[PDB]
Amino acid sequence: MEIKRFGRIREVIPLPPLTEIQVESYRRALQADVPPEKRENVGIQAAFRETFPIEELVLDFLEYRLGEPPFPQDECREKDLTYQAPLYARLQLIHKDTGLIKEDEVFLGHIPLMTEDGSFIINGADRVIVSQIHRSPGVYFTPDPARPGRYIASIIPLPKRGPWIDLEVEPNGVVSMKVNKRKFPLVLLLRVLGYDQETLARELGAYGELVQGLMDESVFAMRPEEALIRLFTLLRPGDPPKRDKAVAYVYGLIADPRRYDLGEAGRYKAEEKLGIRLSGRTLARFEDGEFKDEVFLPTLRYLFALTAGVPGHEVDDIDHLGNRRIRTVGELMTDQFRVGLARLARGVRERMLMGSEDSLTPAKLVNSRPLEAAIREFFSRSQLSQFKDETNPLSSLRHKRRISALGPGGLTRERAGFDVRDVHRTHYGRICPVETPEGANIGLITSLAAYARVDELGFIRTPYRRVVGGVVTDEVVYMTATEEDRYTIAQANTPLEGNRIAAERVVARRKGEPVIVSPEEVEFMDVSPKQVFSVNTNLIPFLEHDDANRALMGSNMQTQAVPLIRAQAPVVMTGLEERVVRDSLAALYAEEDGEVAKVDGNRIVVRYEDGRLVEYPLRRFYRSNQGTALDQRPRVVVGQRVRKGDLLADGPASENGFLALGQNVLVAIMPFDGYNFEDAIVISEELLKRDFYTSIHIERYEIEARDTKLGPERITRDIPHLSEAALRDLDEEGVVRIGAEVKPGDILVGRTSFKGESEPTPEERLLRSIFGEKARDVKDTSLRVPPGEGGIVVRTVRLRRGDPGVELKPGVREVVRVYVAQKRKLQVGDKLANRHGNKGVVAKILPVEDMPHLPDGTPVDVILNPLGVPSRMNLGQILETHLGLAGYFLGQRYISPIFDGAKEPEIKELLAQAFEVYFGKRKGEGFGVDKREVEVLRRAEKLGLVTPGKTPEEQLKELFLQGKVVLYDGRTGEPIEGPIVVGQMFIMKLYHMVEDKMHARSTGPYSLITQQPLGGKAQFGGQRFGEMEVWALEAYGAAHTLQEMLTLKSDDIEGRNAAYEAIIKGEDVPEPSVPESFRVLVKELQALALDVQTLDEKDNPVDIFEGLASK
Amino acid sequence: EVRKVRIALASPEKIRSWSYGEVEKPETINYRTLKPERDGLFDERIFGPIKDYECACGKYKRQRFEGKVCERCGVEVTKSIVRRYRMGHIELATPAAHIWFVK
Amino acid sequence: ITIGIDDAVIPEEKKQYLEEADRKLLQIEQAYEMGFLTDRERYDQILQLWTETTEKVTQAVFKNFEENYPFNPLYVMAQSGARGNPQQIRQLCGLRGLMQKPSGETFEVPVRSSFREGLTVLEYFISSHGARKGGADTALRTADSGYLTRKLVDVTHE
Amino acid sequence: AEPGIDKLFGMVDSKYRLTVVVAKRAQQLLRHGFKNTVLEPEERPKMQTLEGLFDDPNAVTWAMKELLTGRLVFGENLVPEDRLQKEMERLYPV
Amino acid sequence: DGDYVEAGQPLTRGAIDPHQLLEAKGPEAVERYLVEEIQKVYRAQGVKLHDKH
Amino acid sequence: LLMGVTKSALSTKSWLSAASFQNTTHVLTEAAIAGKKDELIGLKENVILGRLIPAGTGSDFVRFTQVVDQKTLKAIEEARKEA
Amino acid sequence: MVQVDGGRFATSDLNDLYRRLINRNNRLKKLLAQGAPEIIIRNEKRMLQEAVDALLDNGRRGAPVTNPGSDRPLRSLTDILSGKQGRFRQNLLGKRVDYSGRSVIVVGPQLKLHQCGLPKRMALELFKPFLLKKMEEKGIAPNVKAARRMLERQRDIKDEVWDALEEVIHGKVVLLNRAPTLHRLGIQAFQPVLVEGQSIQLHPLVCEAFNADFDGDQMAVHVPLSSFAQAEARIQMLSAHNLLSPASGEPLAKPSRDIILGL
Amino acid sequence: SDPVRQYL
Amino acid sequence: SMARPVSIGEAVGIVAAQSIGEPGTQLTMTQGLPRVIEL
Amino acid sequence: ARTIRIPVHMVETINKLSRTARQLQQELGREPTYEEIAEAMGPGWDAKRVEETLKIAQEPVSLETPFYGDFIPDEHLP
RNA sequence: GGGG
DNA sequence: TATAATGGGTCTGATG
DNA sequence: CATCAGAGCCCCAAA
Ligand SMILES: [Mg+2]
Ligand SMILES: [Zn+2]
Repeated sequence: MEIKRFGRIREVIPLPPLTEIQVESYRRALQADVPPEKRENVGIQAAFRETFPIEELVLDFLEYRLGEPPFPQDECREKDLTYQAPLYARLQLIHKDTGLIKEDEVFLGHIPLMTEDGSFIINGADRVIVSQIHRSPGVYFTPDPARPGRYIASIIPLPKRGPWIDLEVEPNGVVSMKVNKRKFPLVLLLRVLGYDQETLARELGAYGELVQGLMDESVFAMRPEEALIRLFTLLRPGDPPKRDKAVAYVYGLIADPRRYDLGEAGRYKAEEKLGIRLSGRTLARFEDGEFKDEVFLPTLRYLFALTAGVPGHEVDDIDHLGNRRIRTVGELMTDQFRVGLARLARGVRERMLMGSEDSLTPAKLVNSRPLEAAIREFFSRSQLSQFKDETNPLSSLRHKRRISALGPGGLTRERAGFDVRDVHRTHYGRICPVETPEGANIGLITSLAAYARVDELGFIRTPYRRVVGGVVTDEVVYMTATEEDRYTIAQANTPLEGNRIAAERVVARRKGEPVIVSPEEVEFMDVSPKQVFSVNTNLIPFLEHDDANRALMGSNMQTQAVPLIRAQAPVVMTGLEERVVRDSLAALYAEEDGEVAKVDGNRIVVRYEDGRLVEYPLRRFYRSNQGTALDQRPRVVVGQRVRKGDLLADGPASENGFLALGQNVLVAIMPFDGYNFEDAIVISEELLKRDFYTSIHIERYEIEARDTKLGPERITRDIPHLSEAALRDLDEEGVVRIGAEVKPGDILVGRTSFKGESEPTPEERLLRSIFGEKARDVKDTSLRVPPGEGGIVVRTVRLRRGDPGVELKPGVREVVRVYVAQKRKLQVGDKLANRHGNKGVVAKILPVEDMPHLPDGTPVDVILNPLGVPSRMNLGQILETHLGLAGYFLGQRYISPIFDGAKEPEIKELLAQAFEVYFGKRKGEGFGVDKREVEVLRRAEKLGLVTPGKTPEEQLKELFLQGKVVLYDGRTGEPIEGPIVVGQMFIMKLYHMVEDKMHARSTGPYSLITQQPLGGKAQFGGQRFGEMEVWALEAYGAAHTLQEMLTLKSDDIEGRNAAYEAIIKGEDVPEPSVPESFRVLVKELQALALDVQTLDEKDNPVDIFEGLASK
Repeated sequence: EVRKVRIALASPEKIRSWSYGEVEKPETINYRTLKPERDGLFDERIFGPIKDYECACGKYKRQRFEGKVCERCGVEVTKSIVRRYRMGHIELATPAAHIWFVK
Repeated sequence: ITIGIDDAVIPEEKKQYLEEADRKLLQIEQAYEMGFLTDRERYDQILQLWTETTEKVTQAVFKNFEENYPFNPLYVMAQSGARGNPQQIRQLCGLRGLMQKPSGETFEVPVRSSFREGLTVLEYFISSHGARKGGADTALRTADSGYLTRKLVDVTHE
Repeated sequence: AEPGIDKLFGMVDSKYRLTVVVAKRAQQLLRHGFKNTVLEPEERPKMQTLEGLFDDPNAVTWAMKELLTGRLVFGENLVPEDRLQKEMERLYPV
Repeated sequence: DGDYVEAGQPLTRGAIDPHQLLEAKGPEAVERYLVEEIQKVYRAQGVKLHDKH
Repeated sequence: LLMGVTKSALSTKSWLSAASFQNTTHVLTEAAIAGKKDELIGLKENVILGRLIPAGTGSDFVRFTQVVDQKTLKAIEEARKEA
Repeated sequence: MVQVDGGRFATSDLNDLYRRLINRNNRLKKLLAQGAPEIIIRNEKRMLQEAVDALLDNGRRGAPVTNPGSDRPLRSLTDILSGKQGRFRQNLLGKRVDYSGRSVIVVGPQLKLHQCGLPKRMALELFKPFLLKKMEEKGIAPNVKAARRMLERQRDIKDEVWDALEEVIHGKVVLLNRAPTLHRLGIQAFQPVLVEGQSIQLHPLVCEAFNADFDGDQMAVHVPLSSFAQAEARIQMLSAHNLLSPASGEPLAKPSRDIILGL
Repeated sequence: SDPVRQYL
Repeated sequence: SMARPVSIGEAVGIVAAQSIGEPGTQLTMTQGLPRVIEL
Repeated sequence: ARTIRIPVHMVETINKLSRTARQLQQELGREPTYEEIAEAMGPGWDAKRVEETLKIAQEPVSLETPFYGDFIPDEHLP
């Protein structure tokens, strides 16, 4: 239909590939599509060129190669395998005594491969490697807090590739050095480099307080080797200062590009800050016989000159986005690869001096294991390897552009304070200031800004347009937060007459701070209001009218939009709803031009112009990690002339290529009898009738049949002590038939297992011998449906030991998986939300005849409550409704760019045109004005809404221009005394549905040691009655209710068994005994040699073990 | 009826008063049979029966035998709940200081 | 009772109060470029000015409601204590106010827009430093309240 | 609110002695099948089953209603323990 | 200047060390200070909390 | 003496109370050495043991209250009037 | 030392701290009988100490002992007793409990102050033992153990079952709890009104004490078993009996939001 | 304080 | 909570702790909670 | 070294299966199936005995593994 | 890593 | 059971 | 001036 779009900002460069932070980082880390000779020394290559050669016999690395994956992506998801590639490495064993060279290509295991959308398949589960943000390697000068006048120099290297070194200038005037928590005069270290007292006054010389306060005479009276042996003793109480044990330890600690590594970024930073050229990523080196310095004196020279007032010397802001850098997926993985390569090198040196010093090929000298482990470990146990969020296409797209400051090498929840979570003035254009969790993680997890791109060194860059004189160029320039600070940068909406800055005064920034400046002094202009926020935040229409605290919730809840079967894109969009579907790869487009051959629910075929007939099969109804149904539907018909990049199939939560996280419902803002109370929402039963807010959900149930020392488990249909009604939907083998409605209690997969020395106890044998039958060998252990689960069986999967291409974990014979689908309609309890932070649980579903309806009989869909607006201050939804009202009658959808969208005048113009359609048809259709519309107008007049002395038409239009309309109560026919705001709103059904959360337990599983009930709905757990809930019962003085909580209803094995028998018999519960968890306390104190005694009033011991513990 | 709860130091004697046997071997359970190893950390000879009213080797297997210690295997016939209550002990070669009273 | 964008009634007295501030502000910048005033004196004078301006338009917002629109939904929900307080209503109709820098000091330039008129990105961004700081503060504080309550239950339970 | 709770709080010096009295009496009735009730048939609490009006099974509801009448005496050290459990098991068999 | 102070009356401004107060002015003085100084915080936030707690 | 709530909480007579709060080992070692008897006066002591707390329905002031009808109080009066 | 589903074994950490000690003790008994040198015996006695101290309080002194190929410190006896995850706080001062459930809460404007909306599905499980005895006493099943078989398949459940539950819950209350429980009104008693559907229905007037809105909040249900527990819940903990704050003395259940707006 | 270094 | 003389048995101490603690969440700005803890 | 003590000769065989399987993997570019191991192990070795040898070569997992024990229902006590 |  | 092999790889507050 | 012990609750799916 018609798509009117507003906005006057001309966006030159468009958004970059929104997943490149993942895709590019890993392709650069691996370089599998690059011929070995042409490989740059980075990532996987750089790791090899750091671990090799291995000095005993000298083994060496030549090149690596990556093979093709053993199984396709779908087959890895299907079989719970890792989508990976074989890694080989051509090595040669050069015998540094003879010269013998045995060469071979050794298999080092598999490396997991990244899929087209920048995610991973680890054990058949999609995962995402969240980028980490950390303090950049380099030299940092920060002021002493104990001593206001002096500073501190810090030399931070890349994580776990060097120690932090601090150069505090102690109360004494010579400069100290704190490494590995020790401390000592830096004078001694400087002597080791070969420094002579003349080169200290000559190079330094200018601060006789410091240049000469540093030079001490007892230290200089010794050679570079004499001091190298003094400091080796000042740092390892116990080792004997050998001159090949000291130069081995210190070189490895400070000069060895194998244990110490300033990154490639750390190099640049230290070079620039100090204005020198660093030959290697390291603080020192071993050249010509001794130690040549590189960083220690430049640093010392700077630190001194900034205890004066010398130019260029300035402290560093360690929170500046020029001093913090991102560690993408490539760097995160390569770091674990360098660790599982240094262990393999450890096992190489141990095999190189015991075995046969001449009978050794590279093959039996290299054990892959320590490398397979480290890699397998990063992808399964790392905090940055997260179960992929693929609730909808936007969930995964957001997950991948997320930035975390926690994890291995970063912070810790308790280790982080205010400074790190703040929005830094440099976040502007790089890190979205809205997208971040509410709660403990606030400010620690964030999102990459929409136009932001991470550079090779790892710094986030944002685009700016060049202003020259007063002419704005189409030239774009990406900058770091350090480059940015050198320019006066104008704002995106500064008036432009063509390519010229139209305004006398322009709004700019100078080092983040806001300044009013003339067009002469403008150097760069923002590229767009989109470059400041995330991708989710950029999806909120009218964002400029919303409080940040509520815009955050609207950003995050889009990630929780469940894909609906009738999903539709919002009536009011921001103009990102297409690039998001495109870049998420959930939809399917045309590779070149051509015509469509066949179209089906399963596959599309495209006769391309190249003659080649391509066949795109369509993801059809696949379960996601969170169980929403990912499903691709066709959007072209047989013989359609399609151009390049044209849409061939919608992904889930996609409508004709636009992101569709929810539905456009007709809403009415007004209290409604209390069912609206404190954020609850009221909805029309009409929404369920036309299957609005209905979503498909798939749950997978899995069962194992394993070998036991008592017998084999069997997936049979022959379950003991049962009836045919229970087995009616099971096939010949004992697996529920595809297409059967299963409810709680129903058998999904029949299974039997033999019993133990629980071989029927006599009172059972006597019972069976009485009833004719004989105790059976095996028992019922079938997989049943859990409470509150159910649906329609849509696929069964059988994998057995013996069938081709399958092999299970040791001892397991067969594994069966049953996939159950359920079409979920909206229901009381389900959570809804809009893009503005308005969220609520459906509290009431009214029949259509109770809904507040318009005068022409149209009932509303949703009844929001106005009390949720003033305190929250998210007015964007109010504008969204007004413009949604117009679009309802004009039949339009609008694109309203962020901070550059439709403004109130413009909206009113559409509403006026819309009033003609809503009322114009009425006054020719044979209807004038209604009596009750007049009554409402009489009260609107008293409310200052309408102009006194105008006809009812002019007055209804005046209310329509304010978005208000006459509304009839459906229960009475009488009007709502006032005009009510009504219009179309985009509301999403969120992943939090009551069907998932309703849970209740009488009795069930207890825990092994405590005998207290297990937790969790999946375990059929009990609820935790914690410390605070006990306090509540104490404060009520509810003594017996509490006692029952601490005994009968938990771990009083005696009382809890006796209670149940009294309730099924109709007797009042018994008085409780001792909680078993107290006996565990007594016994765990005896285990500590502590004698706990329960005594009476005559101080005589009381046995709480009933004689079972004494002899 | 309980009314007070005293806590004090257990002498090595009392620590042996509680004990039902000395754990002499680091063995846990038999790798073939999965049953508790003799004089190990889970020996029913010490800590009690694994099954309610039944010795290890199955000589006695009912409540017509309560408090009897089988002579073939040496396991008492009682409620297997005692595996939660019956202490064992390790006789140290030389004395060791209880760290709570040191640090 | 409903909320329509026009119910965020922007008081006509706003334009004046801004004009008066822009000129009182241009006098304190004379004393600064003329050397009369120091830098600490300038900052403190400006901040006193705008918090004072803010009070003048919040009075105007409520006076304009009471005299003319006594049944305006925002006014009614605030007056009855059903929802909202003066400062939130001030942000819907008058102006946003002055915002905090990450450090803790106030910005000298205030967000002049209201949520009704719509903020500029730079206005929207400057206000982000304050929101984020309150969320972090709310989080690190919830921990210490709980710990405090536990010590108290533990010293009084008997 | 429970029917006439304000009068019940007026009967006792501490609100917790009311709960003890109500609870013990509620148990006195359940153990004796309500034979010992001091209510007349017209006073008896009822619940509306699908079939019709029947005696309220909730003994705590009875205890409170009985308490309001004044036909219950409460207090510390009125009669020996088991001297009471003997002559009430006698008057109203289980 | 030349004024008449109690034993335990603040001379500087700022918070009082309750241990210095307990030694100078005694138990009741400290208990008064603690209750009042705590209530000053809850009243500031608009929290009606009875003193006896 | 004046103590903050933490130090005051740990200094209490009941080791069951103090052990369950903070400084569990320190509280337990000093208690075991002195052979402290916990009289179970407070509430935590009785919650750990699962006893009826000494508060509300548990208070000794109201726990022993007896209930008896007049048709029964007076039925036991006569049997205890002669011998 | 227990066998899990997969037949694999899961063992407490204390066993490896005991095996550590028993190896070092036994090797010391052997080294003594074989008259080993002083330097050897003392090294063994040191290790025996260091084994005793990993068992009683691992990490206190020296490096924490750890199972190979994982930096996780083993869980010593001290660690079990103390901390927020310790025995006291996690198992003695607060337990998990039976006869309890949770679900999403929804506003119930039509409720009396002493009432709540309880899903019939939750009420069945929560009162399951009561429901069995009532089913036997009416005749909906012949013995309690057959009745439990009936409620086990959702299809086998009949209509007269839901009428039995209504007879069961008569007059009795359930506890509702929202977290965090900052004061005693985080737990309040209610007469449960059986409803279809999944959500718990809360009274609007109690939302302030609980600090519950309807942006997704959930609440826990708890069933007082004994007549004593029922009596304490109905007299002392009933919402309608607790109208004034215990801190200020001011009203807590009081008009707010729409209620004030209308008046 | 380090058992290996002590024995060495 | 009842505008009448307290019943003997009321867990006063616990009530006092919940009364002081519950308002704790909403204490902004030693200024604020920190000052309450300092006391 | 094993919480479940294994007879020293059985450890030798378990290690042997390990060194054998790694050899195969390093000349196959993939992990060997049980058949390929029984082949290299020699005479008397079928895939069944390879699987059974691994079943008993499985070392126990910690209950305190981040807790994993919290999800194990007690089956013994009724 | 989400919810409140 | 016998070449010889000999030294490792935050943030505050309370208490001694 | 060093060492140790504290640092909110409940719930979910994962492993
Ligand atoms: Mg809420
Ligand atoms: Zn035997």
